[PDB]
Formats: sequence, C-alpha cells, structure tokens
Amino acid sequence: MIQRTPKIQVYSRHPAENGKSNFLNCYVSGFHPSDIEVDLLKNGERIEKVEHSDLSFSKDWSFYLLYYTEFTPTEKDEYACRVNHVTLSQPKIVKWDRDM
Amino acid sequence: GSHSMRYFYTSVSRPGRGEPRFIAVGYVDDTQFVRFDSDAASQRMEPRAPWIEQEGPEYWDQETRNVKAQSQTDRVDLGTLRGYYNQSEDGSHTIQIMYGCDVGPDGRFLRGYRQDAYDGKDYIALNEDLRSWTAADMAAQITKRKWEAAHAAEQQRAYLEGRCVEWLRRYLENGKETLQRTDPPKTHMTHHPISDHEATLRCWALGFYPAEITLTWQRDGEDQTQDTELVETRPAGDGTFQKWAAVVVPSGEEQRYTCHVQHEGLPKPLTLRWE
Amino acid sequence: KTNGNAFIGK
Repeated sequence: MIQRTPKIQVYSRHPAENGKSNFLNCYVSGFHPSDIEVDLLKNGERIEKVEHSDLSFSKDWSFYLLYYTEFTPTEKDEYACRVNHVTLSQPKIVKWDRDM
Repeated sequence: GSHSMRYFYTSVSRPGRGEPRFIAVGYVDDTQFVRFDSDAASQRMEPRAPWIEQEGPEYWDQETRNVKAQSQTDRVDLGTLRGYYNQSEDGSHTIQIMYGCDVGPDGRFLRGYRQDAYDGKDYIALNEDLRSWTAADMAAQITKRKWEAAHAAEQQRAYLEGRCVEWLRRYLENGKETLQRTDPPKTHMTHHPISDHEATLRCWALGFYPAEITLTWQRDGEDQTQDTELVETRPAGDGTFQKWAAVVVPSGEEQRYTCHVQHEGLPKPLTLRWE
Repeated sequence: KTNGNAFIGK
C-alpha cells in the first residue's frame, strides 16, 4: 500500500532552565503504517522509563504518537530522539535544540 | 463556544503473530478522556481525564463491552476486506474508524460523523445528512449494499443525534472547570543568523488550548509562503499545545516582517515583530 | 459514550 514517513519533533514541555524539572518530548506524526520504533536518547544512550500516548490519527488517516520522559536539563547533557519506520532506510536521529 | 466528541479506533492485523491489535481512544475537543488497548493488561475501557473517573461501574462495563465487540467486528472485517481486494494472508492490514458529533455554543446538535478507512485510505463514509453512505471504490460498494439492507445509516443517526450529543453535553458539564477554558498562546520571537547576509526569524506560540491556531508571516504587509517553514501543532504533554513558523530574511531587513497570531483564547489577534 | 448499535459486518 501507500506508506507515509513520520515527521519528528524533539522539544521540552516547558521552556528549558538548567536544574529545573521538565519533560522531554518526541512527537511523531503523519506516518502510515502504525508500527514505529521511538527511543529517547541521553548522550547517545537509550533512556529507560519512557512513556507514550495511545495511538490516534488525523483527518488524512495518518498516525501520531507522543513519547515522553521526565528530565532535568543541564548545559552539558545532549538529548535526542531515534526513530525507525518501514519508510526509513535507517534510523533517523533528531537532536533536541533548546535555543530554536 | 462549539465542542466535539470523537472516537478513533484502529485495528492492525499481524499474520502469524496472533490476533489483530485493537486500540480505541475517546476525545472531547482536544482532551483525551478514555482509552482501550487490546494488548494492555486491564482488558477494560480506562479513564484518561479526571472528570470521567466519577462514572459508575455500569458505565465502564458497557464501554468495555462495546470496544470488545468493536474489536471482534474489525477482526472479521479484516478477513472480509482482504478477500474483496484479493490480498494475501501474509501482509499486515489496517482498519480505522472515526465517529462523533459536534455541538454549537447554545448546545444544539450541529453535525455527526462516521468515517471508515482501509490501509490508510477512505473506504466508506456516512454523508452529512446521516441518511446515506459514500463508498470510495467497488469493494466499498459491496459494504454499502449490506449497510443499506441493515439500516446502518438509521443506526448511526440514532446514536449521533441521541446518545452522542447527550453524553457530550453531560461531559461538558462534568468537566466544566477544564473543558470550557481557553488558554491563550504565550508568544515570543527568536532570531538566528544563518550567514553574513541572511537570518531566520522564528515566531513561537506556547501553552495554548484548544489546538486550533494560525501563525502568518508578512513582509511589507504581503503574505509570505516563500521560506515560511510551519511545523505541525504539537502537544506539550500537560494538555496544552505548541507551534512555530519561521522565515528566512535578508540581514538588516528583520523589521520589514511581522508574524500574526490568531487563537480563540486571545482577546484580540497578536502581531509580533523583531525589535 | 461509545456506539454499541452498529456492529454490522462490512
């Protein structure tokens, strides 16, 4: 069938302030089929205890999911989100950029 | 203002790996209030908003019963549709259903919906009059004839104009403290030099509810779609939404641009600029 | 409240 690739956004729930508790998000949308692998990464490594939303879809029938984890940002910690889907040749890594 | 209640169902076959996975989610406007996942432990419809927790055992038992029968119907429909399209037994397939109703600010029934898809494309849909169907192709035309002989449109209209709107009005009353609010966006602009003669201006909208928002860029008052990068509205995870629109501008010409923000929660639309 | 009146096979 027709396959649609996910759009990936990595961002914090609240404006990031070092030493202040927050949530790191990875929002994946516009994809079809629904099977998707999403990992939240801290300094290149997989974060355990990552929660995710219940599968839903938009008007065009494409799926969306939110993956999230509680975190305290620091100036030195690097965050990213790694996504794999049947439409992708290899996993796509999107880095968290607090200054956007 | 106007409000909506919607249910989204997804059934995904997994040949060899067991029975199809079934997921159901319910929303009032942009607020999720219930969920069901056939692979989760509970095997019950679960609350996802605090204002639905008060519903008694009879509520949860019937909702569980309905989503379970829906998952059984989709399981037989996956085999039926595979046959209609003459598809192999080995590939994974998807059935998606959306339905629900909208109410006006006076609480009147505005419209009802029931739309079904197969493999991410339109399959069959209830028309706006709630009395007839639109089949997407020849395979869906078989379904349409079975649904006509079954008075399916009459069933949908009876739910949509009855139970759907009456329970939406009940939820709006039960969750009034939170469902009736509008959180205006907190806006700001960022500036990033991308070379010695060009810069990105990014207009931000954070913490808003409902999700519906418009961010528009203009240069010397003329609407911009040249360099206008606009991301999909995304959830913050606390019940609010976020969005941004960016434009690439010549260095020194930043003040010829404005970002106009429209949202229901704003006393008056905002105009943002780089100072 | 979900609809429980239209479990009609496609």
